[PDB]
Amino acid sequence: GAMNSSNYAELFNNDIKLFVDDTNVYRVTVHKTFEGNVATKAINGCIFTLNPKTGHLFLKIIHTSVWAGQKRLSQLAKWKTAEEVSALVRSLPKEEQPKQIIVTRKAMLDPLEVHMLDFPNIAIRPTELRLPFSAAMSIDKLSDVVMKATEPQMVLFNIYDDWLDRISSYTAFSRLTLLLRALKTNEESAKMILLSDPTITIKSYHLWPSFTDEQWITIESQMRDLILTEYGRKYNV
Amino acid sequence: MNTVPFTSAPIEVTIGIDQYSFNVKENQPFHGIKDIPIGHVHVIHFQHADNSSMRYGYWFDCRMGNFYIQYDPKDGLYKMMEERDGAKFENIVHNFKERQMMVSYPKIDEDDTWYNLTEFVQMDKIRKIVRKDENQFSYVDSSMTTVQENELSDPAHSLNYTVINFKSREAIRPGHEMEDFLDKSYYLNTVMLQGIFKNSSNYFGELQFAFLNAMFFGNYGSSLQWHAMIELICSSATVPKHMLDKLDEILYYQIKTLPEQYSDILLNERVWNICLYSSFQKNSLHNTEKIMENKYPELL
Ligand SMILES: CNCc1ccc(O)cc1
Repeated sequence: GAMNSSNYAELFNNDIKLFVDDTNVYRVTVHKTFEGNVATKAINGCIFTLNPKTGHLFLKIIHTSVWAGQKRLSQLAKWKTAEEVSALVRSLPKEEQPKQIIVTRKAMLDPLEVHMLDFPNIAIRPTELRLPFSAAMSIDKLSDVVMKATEPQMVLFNIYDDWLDRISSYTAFSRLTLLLRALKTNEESAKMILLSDPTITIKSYHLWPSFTDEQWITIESQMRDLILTEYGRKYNV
Repeated sequence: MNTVPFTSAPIEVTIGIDQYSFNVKENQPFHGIKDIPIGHVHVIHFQHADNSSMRYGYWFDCRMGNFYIQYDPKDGLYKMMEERDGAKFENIVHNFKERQMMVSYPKIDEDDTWYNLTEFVQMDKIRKIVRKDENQFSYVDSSMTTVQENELSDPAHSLNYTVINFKSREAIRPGHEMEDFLDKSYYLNTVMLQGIFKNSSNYFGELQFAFLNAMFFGNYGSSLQWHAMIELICSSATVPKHMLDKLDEILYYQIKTLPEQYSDILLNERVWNICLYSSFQKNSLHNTEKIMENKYPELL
């Protein structure tokens, strides 16, 4: 059934599962033509497929060439996402194939369910959670690799860097969703907070700064304060 | 014209024959139905005055033998039987007519309703859905489940309707994942029409049989089957033009005949709104669309 606040901790058990988020698959700019009509231009996108237990990310880069000559692109985007997730499962050894795939948007259920027809023991699940994975293109190294791509490409990352050397999956996912929540609500402030101190750097093989345990606590407090504030601004509370 | 005699009517029951039905009181002298039009299938069905659950009945065709009804007080229901002694059968029928204890199948000459409801229904196909090859007639009731239902328990009592599943191995070609799920013309024409049903008349026949089973017995898995076969056509972009025009007639008389107080459970909002208004075939069901709006604008 649907994933929600109650069955949240199921993410960190030892059943392999992946989150799939399709929000950044079909990305446009919207501009005016000479005649004054509005037109779109697609830019490169990505499927954000993530194992919440291990941090392994399978960033499938969607090159704008895939839309060329195609109609109803937003619908096609959902089928392409499923087509690529399918192929990713089929590329993995049997013992690494997920037992569940959780889609962040319910419109993905039917496309994934048809691409996975022959994979009847993999359960495709929706969710009631409001996960911030759209903000993934606010992570500089991810936005960079997507925008530079010249062809379809799969790039693998660990979205938790080395955190699991020291904290649990549960804690690591909570840090990740907090950081992405903040970047989503106010990217400029979120990014200021992360980089302010020029002496905390990001390893070449990492996505986030090499904070000590204490500095993560400060950071996480700052990201929480950011989020609450923006909410008062949104609703006047 | 043919006859179905009844030995007796020992328990109060409402008897139906096709779209007609009569109330019969406990131990009222009732001894059958006469003047039944030869040339179509027919259904004789029952609902006891005491147990308004379990509607049940028998599909039959008078050309396939001499059939009669007889109450069984052990099993507690009216059973259909075959008389093989043709002489002994003309005799009972004559003596019962002579005594005028039989109702006349009450057809208006202007009325083609039953023909329209049963145009493509064949007794031979019914006996493949309701498998019981020792009888020439077929028993159906409110509670029987379908093969597809059983897959998600006693197969002897199963409605072997043709299994339709839009998210199946059968429904989608490898590589046409998106095309076939949006445009079922492949499930419909190649896998079902040319593959399983062989032609549109057998397809239409099972569709019509499913509807009648839902209407007469409130058989829930028949309703499911009827809607599935409607949806498969309406969700195909490429349909023979002869099928579309006949479908509009088929659906029109089915909607026309439905009791008004049953549309709630018998009509699936989603399928109809998709068929009438969202599907490839929204424009091909002019009569079915006109009668649905003037009779059940609520569900829409
Ligand atoms: C490979 N995509 C799932 C699938 C769909 C249909 C089919 O006949 C086999 C497999």
